[PDB]
Amino acid sequence: YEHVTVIPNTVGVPYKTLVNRPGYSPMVLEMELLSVTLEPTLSLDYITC
Amino acid sequence: YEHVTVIPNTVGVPYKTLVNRPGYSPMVLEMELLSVTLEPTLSLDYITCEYKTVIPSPYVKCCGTAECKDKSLPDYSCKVFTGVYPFMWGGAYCFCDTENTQLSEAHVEKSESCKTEFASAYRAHTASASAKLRVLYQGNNVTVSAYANGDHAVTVKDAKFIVGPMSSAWTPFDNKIVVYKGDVYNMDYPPFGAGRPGQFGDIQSRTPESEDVYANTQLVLQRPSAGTVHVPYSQAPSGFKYWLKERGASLQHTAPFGCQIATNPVRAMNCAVGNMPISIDIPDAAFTRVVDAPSLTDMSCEVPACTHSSDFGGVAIIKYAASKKGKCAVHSMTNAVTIREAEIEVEGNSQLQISFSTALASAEFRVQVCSTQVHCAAECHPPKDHIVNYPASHTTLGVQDISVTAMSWVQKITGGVGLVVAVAALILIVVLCVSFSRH
Ligand SMILES: CCCCCCCC/C=C/CCCCCCCC(=O)OC[C@H](COP(=O)(O)OCC[N+](C)(C)C)OC(=O)CCCCCCC/C=C/CCCCCCCC
Repeated sequence: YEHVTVIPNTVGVPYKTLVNRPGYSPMVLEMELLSVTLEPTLSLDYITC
Repeated sequence: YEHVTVIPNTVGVPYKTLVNRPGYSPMVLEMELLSVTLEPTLSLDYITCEYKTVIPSPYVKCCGTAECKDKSLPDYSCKVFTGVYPFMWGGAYCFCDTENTQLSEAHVEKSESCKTEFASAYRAHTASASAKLRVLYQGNNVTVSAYANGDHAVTVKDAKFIVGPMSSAWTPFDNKIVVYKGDVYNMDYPPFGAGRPGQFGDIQSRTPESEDVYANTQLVLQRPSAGTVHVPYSQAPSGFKYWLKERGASLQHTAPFGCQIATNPVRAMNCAVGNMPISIDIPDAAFTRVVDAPSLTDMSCEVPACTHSSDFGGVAIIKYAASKKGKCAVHSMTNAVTIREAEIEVEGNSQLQISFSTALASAEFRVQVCSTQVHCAAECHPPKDHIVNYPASHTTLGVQDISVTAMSWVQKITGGVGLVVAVAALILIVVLCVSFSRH
C-alpha cells in the first residue's frame, strides 16, 4: 500500500505519519531525518598557488 | 421433506438456499455447479479427405489410333491425342514418325490417409444436458452428478436430488457442424454429391471405411509435351488441404458465454446462460426441532470495516446470548449481500464473526442466525484493484434504487422543492377561495 506523505526537512526531529487502510488496523510510522546532503557538480577552472 | 430452488447457471460460484421447514430450526444448504455439459446428438452426413489421382501408364498405339473406353470410376476422364512421337531412353518408341496416338486416362479415389486425416460433417439435432453439482449438506461437501433433464433423480447420503431441466435451450452448435479432430466449426457444408471443386467437400464419402466416393475436382486431361511419355492434367487442388490452411478460429475460441468445446463426444462445457432448477428431498432425520435448537437473544451487529471488492471484502461481528450449545444456521435475508458462512457454532454468551460480499457502497442488511434476525449496516469503501481473475461472488448491485445513504441530499432537495410547491399551491388555493367567495 503506497502511502505518500511529507515531512519538514528539519534534521533530527521525529515526525509521526498515519498510514490508514480500510480492512486493516491503522499503522503509524515514526521517521526522523538523520542527515541530508547536497552535492554540487564541480567543473574546475584553475588552481592557484 | 422436499425443497425446490433455482440457481444461476454460472459455474464456479456458490449459492446459498434456506430450508425453513415450519416447526423446525431453519437449515441452509450451499450448492455450487462444478460443470455443465451439453452433448448434442450427431448424425454423420459424410467425410472429406485428400484425394489421389490414379493414372495408369499411357497406352501409346504405334501405327494406329486407339479408342476411348468408358467406365464409372469417380472422376474418370479419357482422351486420345494423335500425332505423338514419344521417346524413351534408347530412342523413339514408335516405328513411324506419325500416325501414333496416346490413350491418356485417369480418375480419382480416396487416399490412404482418409483413415486418419479426415473431417467429419455432422448434423447436430438437440442437446442432452448433464450437470455435476457440489452441495454442502449437513456441514459436508458431497459431490452429486446427474442428468439435467428434470428427471433421473439421484440419491446420495439418503437425500434425493433431481436437477434440471435447463431454463434455456441455447446451444453453441448450429444444425451443421464439422469436426476435424479436436476442433468443431459451425459451417454450412455442401450437400452430399453436390460439392464444388477446389472447396471443402470436393470429395465426399459416407464413412471413412466406405467404398463409394463422390468426387468433383474438374480433372481435365492435357496434351502430352512433344517427345515425352507423361500424362499431364489440370485439376483443382484438394479442397480439404485448402480448408486446413483457411480454417479460421474453431468454436472453442469464438463461442459466446465463455463456452468450452471438446470432442469424442462433442460437448459444450460451462455455458454461462440461463439458470438451473434444482430440487432437493431431505429426510426428516436431518432436521431438528426448533425447541431443541439453541435460541439466541440480545444480538448486536457491527461492521469493523467493509469493502465491495467481489471477494468477501467485508466482515461483520455479532454479539449474542445463547440458551445452550449447538450449531446454528446463518442466512442473509438480502440478495444484495452474500454471506460466506453457512452454519456456525453457538454457545453461552459470546460473539461470532461472519464475512460477506456486497456491491452496495452503503451496506444495510438483516443477518438471520437461527430463528432470530439482527439489523446490520455500515459504509463500504471501493477497492483499489481494477481487474481480477475471478467472477464477482455477490449478485448485481441492484435492479432498482439501491443508492447509498447520503442520498439524504436527494431527500433534502426533493423535500425543499416539495415544500416550495406546497406553499405556492396553498397560496393559490387560498386566494382562489377568497376570490370565489367574492361576488
Ligand atoms: C418531461 C421529461 C419526461 C421525459 C421522460 C424521460 C424518459 C427517459 C428514459 C428512458 C429510460 C432509459 C432506460 C434505458 C434502458 C435500460 C434497461 C436496463 O437494462 O436496465 C438496467 C437496470 C434496470 O434493471 P430492471 O429493473 O429494469 O430489471 C428488471 C426488468 N423487468 C422489470 C422487465 C423485470 O438498471 C440497473 O440496475 C443499474 C443500477 C445502477 C444504479 C445507478 C445509480 C445512479 C444514481 C445517481 C444519484 C446521483 C447522486 C445524488 C447526489 C445529489 C446531490 C444534490
